[PDB]
Amino acid sequence: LSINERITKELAEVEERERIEKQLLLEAERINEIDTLAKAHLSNHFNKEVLLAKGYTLKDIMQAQRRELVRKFVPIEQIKAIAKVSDISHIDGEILEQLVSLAKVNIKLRK
Amino acid sequence: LSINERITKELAEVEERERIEKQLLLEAERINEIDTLAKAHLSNHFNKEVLLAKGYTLKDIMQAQRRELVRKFVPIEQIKAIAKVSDISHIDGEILEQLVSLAKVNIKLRK
Amino acid sequence: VEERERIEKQLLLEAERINEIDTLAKAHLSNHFNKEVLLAKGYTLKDIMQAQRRELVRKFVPIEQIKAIAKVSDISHIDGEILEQLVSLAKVNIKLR
Amino acid sequence: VEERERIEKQLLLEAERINEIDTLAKAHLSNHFNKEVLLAKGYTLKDIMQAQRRELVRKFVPIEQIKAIAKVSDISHIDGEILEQLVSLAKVNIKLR
Repeated sequence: LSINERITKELAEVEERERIEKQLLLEAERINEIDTLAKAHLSNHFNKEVLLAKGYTLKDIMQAQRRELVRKFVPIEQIKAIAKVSDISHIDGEILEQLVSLAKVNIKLRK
Repeated sequence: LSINERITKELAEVEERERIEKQLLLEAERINEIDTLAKAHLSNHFNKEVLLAKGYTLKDIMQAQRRELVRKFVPIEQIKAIAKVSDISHIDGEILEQLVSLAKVNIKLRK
Repeated sequence: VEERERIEKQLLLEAERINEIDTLAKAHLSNHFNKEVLLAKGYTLKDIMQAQRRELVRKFVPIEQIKAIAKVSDISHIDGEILEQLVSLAKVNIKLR
Repeated sequence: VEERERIEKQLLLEAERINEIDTLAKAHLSNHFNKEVLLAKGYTLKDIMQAQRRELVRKFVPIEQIKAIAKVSDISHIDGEILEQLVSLAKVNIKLR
């Protein structure tokens, strides 16, 4: 193959590694945000240490903290406007992200 | 074989060697120009050191530098006009020489 | 007769090209290079068209591109595919103008 | 025709080598050994290149390397693979310089 094939391959590999690095930074920021939210707005019983002792995955801890934050801040008048039902006992993901963004807005306006 | 045949054969041989010498000097100037262009207008990522280490022909290195310079300087409309196509990955040659001449004109007017 | 039909197709193509060149040249260059006055001065149709094309190049395409892409500063004898490239570059220049 | 293609490839290779030698020699040795003035003095291209290589050796490669590696103090008649070794050592010397 001519060198232009690597003129795109060499750049593609570097860009892929850069995107992976950016993803790692994003995950680190997400962990930091979850830690800050759990420390500031949620009880000590929902700490990562005690949850891990009870034996829950890190992603499970993050989604549980997010769910508790949503129930605490976002009222049902928005939970049933986004998730369309009040409780989110088994619900997490994109609606959970929208709801935690709404909860961040809620705490910002509460302060 | 007469004396005049000897003269014309000797003169033809001498002129052929002189033309080969001029071709060597022309390729010399081409390599020098590509080195200067790569150092001045393109990133160190596309250096002859790494590109030679990648097991690619020097002519391929030259044309890769030329294509990158054309994309950097020559506008896409000018590429689509002169080269009749947007993609430059298969336009190495005399059309590429015209494109890099246009790129040299572009950088001269840019300065 | 389809040979003559295709000949007429090519005739239409070159006539449309000539018409477009004349229409843009009248509004861009001058009235001195009008087809009627050039014919009165005694130039064939192809000579008129190539002269108008060269004037279009001299108006839009810059001299550096003339002496680099076309390899000669004088467009007086460069006619051909190089002239086609020059008029294409002139079209790009007037488009961006 | 691929035989002539490979001949042209070798021509390109030696031309690039001549390029590199001349460019470094101009900035390292002197302007007196420029290709134009040497040609005016009447030296063939290969003679010019080998003389420039020998001057590069005499500038970078020290005399002890000359008299032991090349087995002779004088680089006047050592040309060949030994001259290639000497110029590679000279390139190493200028790299470390």
